[PDB]
Amino acid sequence: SCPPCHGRPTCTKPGDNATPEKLAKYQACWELLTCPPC
Repeated sequence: SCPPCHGRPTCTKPGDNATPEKLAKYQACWELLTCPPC
């Protein structure tokens, strides 16, 4: 469930400029901070 860090989206934006599922990316990405990348 950890994202590959060889060319990943940074998705650091909190979804302020986002409203639809477009923010779901960032939301999920933010939760992925629980898993440490390379």
